Amino acid sequence: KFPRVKNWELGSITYDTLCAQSQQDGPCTPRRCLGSLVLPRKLPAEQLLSQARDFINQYYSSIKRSGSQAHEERLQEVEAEVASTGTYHLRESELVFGAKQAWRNAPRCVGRIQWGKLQVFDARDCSSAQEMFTYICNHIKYATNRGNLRSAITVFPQRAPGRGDFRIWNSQLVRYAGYRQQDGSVRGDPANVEITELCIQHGWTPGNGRFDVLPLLLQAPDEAPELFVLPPELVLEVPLEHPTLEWFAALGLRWYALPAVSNMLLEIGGLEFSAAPFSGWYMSTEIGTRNLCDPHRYNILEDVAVCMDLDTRTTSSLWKDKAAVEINLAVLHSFQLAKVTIVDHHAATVSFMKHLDNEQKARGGCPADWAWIVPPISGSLTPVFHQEMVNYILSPAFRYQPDPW
Amino acid sequence: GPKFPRVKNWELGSITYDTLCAQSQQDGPCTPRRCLGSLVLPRPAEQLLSQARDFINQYYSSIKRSGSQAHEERLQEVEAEVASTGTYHLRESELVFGAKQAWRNAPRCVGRIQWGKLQVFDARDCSSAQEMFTYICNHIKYATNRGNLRSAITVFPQRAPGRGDFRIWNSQLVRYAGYRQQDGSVRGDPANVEITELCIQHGWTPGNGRFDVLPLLLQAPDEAPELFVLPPELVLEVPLEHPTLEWFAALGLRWYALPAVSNMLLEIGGLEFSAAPFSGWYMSTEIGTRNLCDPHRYNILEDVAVCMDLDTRTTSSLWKDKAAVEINLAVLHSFQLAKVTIVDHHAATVSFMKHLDNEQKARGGCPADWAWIVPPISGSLTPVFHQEMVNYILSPAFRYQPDPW
Ligand code: HEM
Ligand code: HEM
Ligand SMILES: Cc1cc(N)nc(CCc2cc(C#N)cc(CCc3cc(C)cc(N)n3)c2)c1
Ligand SMILES: Cc1cc(N)nc(CCc2cc(C#N)cc(CCc3cc(C)cc(N)n3)c2)c1
Ligand SMILES: C[C@H](O)[C@H](O)[C@H]1CNc2nc(N)[nH]c(=O)c2N1
Ligand SMILES: C[C@H](O)[C@H](O)[C@H]1CNc2nc(N)[nH]c(=O)c2N1
Ligand SMILES: [Zn+2]
Repeated sequence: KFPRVKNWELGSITYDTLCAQSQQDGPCTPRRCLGSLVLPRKLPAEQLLSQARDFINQYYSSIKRSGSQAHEERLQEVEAEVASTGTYHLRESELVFGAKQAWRNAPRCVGRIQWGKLQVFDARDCSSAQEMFTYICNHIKYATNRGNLRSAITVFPQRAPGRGDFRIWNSQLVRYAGYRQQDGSVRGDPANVEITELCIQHGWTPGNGRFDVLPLLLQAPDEAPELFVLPPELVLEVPLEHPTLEWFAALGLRWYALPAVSNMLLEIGGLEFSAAPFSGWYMSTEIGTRNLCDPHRYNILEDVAVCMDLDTRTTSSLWKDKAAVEINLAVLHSFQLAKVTIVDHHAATVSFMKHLDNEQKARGGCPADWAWIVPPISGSLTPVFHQEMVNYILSPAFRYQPDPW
Repeated sequence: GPKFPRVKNWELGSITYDTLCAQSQQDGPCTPRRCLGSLVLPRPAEQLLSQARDFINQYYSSIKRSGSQAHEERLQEVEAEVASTGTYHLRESELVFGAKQAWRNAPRCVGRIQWGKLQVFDARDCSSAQEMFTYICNHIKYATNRGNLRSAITVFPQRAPGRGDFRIWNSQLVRYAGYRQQDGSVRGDPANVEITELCIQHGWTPGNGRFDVLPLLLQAPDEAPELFVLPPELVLEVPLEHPTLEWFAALGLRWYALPAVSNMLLEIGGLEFSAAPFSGWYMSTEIGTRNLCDPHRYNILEDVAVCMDLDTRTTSSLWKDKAAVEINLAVLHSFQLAKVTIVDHHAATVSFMKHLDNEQKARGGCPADWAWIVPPISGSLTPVFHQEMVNYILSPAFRYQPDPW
């Protein structure tokens, strides 16, 4: 039942007992493992009531008050509310606890050592796209903090039986436009072609740069989404230069400070928050490796290799591997110079190892998706490569949800 | 959609469905409730007949004679043989097919584009440990072929009803000694401390270098294992140097040419071949990244970085990343110089994508273990990182088996 989990570098073993608490099926079966798939194929009062209770039980236990008067009364409130209305509402403190727990539970997140330090903005009294914009701006300002980045989440109104969802259409709060050219290519970020086109269509005046910050498309229930331009002074950006390579700065490369996911659903106690954007700070491989070097992203390896005068003719010269290292170094150097928070993949994975150990003591296990935890360069050079990991779904949870269009 | 796993490549945006996984008869370690794909080792006449019938059906399909008199007579011959004796025997071309099929089925091997090109040495007549030695030496000579390496496998007699197994105690045909020092460190390869100490226990006179080739501990049915030293002239080795860093040759690093796994079980139609070593050629990251840079192996990252004058006191200089690239380049360069076959991780993973496409057409899928297929440096720089993979067990197969001691 309970899996033995081994670290191969140190030869140590733990047993994951926490997985017995999963109530939600992942994609694998005994016949075949599907653990490497990015998305699940997937994309009543009795059932809401029991997730509700389980979460309230979670919360009172967290404040050591299991079984107290306050606990029993709270379970009664929840039961009374569901029975009469088919739904219920969380108290602010309960929400706060749920958001941290959803982060704690996120198997794909290597930054979870930070999970206890999360500023939570209650935006549940939001009634318009306009109000959503104000809240999003205050989040960005708080989170950014002149480069001294602070983790945060802002929670818009939950989904309801009657009506359309509150949604942020953009996948992140800051995204660069991707412009489909005649010549079939893309100018800017190819990942954001579809969102750039939705923006233009809803009336945005596009640019023609490689790094034009997109406007937000915000949707109040059952209304057309609305367009809002982020004030340039709120979007902190970092020009990329290299400590020793003078020509690198010439490339004109840059990236934003704030990684803020905005298309994911936050589930707490059976309740669903379809708009609940959250941010921390970047690990440098996200920018240096994936965003700049993925062949379907900015795909800049070749340009850099040529600048370094490397032998591009053959894979055996490891030109790809050499240019990648310098691009990652440029990202770290630049963020450090500009006094904006960043973590390298060695420091991050070492702290994830400490987190694994903390969670083993605290909860008897830690859900983790090895393919997402291990960095996209220098995998086996980090300690997580050598760590077996068990993957499963615990609730509170961040989930993927359909695109609104 | 089809009710088979949908599989996506996130670089090209292309989709396939794995229908091959339907043929899987053995459960792996995952369940709906938790994924265990990252674990290295996760965990009767009627049963034999049924595996035998299935393998014979595979054989006759492969020669396009499924349904024929020859097919049903072979079936008849197999069940008669199990009826009277409890076991059965494969024809020669049946063994050749099954050996190739087991390589083809190996989810952890990125080298599978070559699967059709395997020299199968039949050693099912072997009857002593001395003869095992002769066969093994012939394998190495043929496979090594003065540096122009050729894939091969040698098959020794299968497990018999209450008769002892043929076993090769060593994990590979070529391994360096690991000597546990009286200060607690290890000289040589720490992976091989146990087998080194079994070797000495059985009367081997040990050396004291970092790169002493171990002797072979060969076990014939019901006999204690016997010890055989490989004649040095049969063990091709490559001294490591760097194309531009002149001091790298002074490190006195080296590696052997021939990777030959010798502790795996080859299972075909229920029959179990406990000694059946097989060899290919190396992918460079196995040597330059894992074998040399793993903390629990040669661990040379720090030494190399010091020679390169890197800042080894801060993670954010990427000192580990820069040293690893250079050690990897040195492995490729030294092998090329010495005319000994090797393949870099770019060329290997590209060829594996081609293999994925061939197998989609030929069998409707390909079992693949993402954590093992993705190379341990430059992960997302290779096309396999962006390819979803389905993992399941098909037979014939190579399986792990308990250590003989
Ligand atoms: C504090 C600094 C943080 C760091 C360095 C960090 C690090 C990372 C990294 C490297 C990834 C993989 C991302 C990718 O490949 O695109 C990730 C994923 C993720 N993180 Fe974090 N994280 C941080 C904070 C947070 C916070 C505050 C939350 C939510 C409260 C969070 C929840 C998640 C989730 C749900 C994923 C999976 C995203 C997806 O499926 O697309 N993380 N994290
Ligand atoms: C032709 C050149 C070949 C290349 C480049 C190659 C490449 C590799 C690599 C890089 C691995 C992972 C090794 C590790 O991380 O320790 C591997 C594993 C494996 N390969 Fe190959 N391979 C080749 C030929 C073969 C052959 C000839 C066979 C058997 C007939 C084979 C069967 C296997 C098996 C069973 C594994 C998994 C072994 C384990 O779990 O330890 N491969 N291969
Ligand atoms: C808080 C935080 C901090 C930090 N340092 N990094 C992150 C991860 C960022 C991330 C952004 C996007 C986007 N857009 C997609 C991903 C995953 C890729 C993806 C791709 C697709 C197609 C859908 C989907 N839901 N996700 C990750 C978050
Ligand atoms: C034919 C061929 C070609 C090629 N390029 N590479 C290989 C496989 C390499 C490999 C070797 C060993 C060993 N010894 C162990 C492994 C597995 C790692 C391992 C390590 C330990 C300690 C235990 C265990 N069960 N498994 C892999 C084969
Ligand atoms: C197909 C494969 O699962 C996919 O490329 C994953 C691999 N690992 C990852 N890991 C992280 N952190 N982020 C990613 O986007 C991915 N992509
Ligand atoms: C814990 C993890 O499964 C383990 O370190 C795996 C990861 N991927 C690997 N991939 C290959 N090719 N070889 C290995 O030994 C490993 N080790
Ligand atoms: Zn799985």
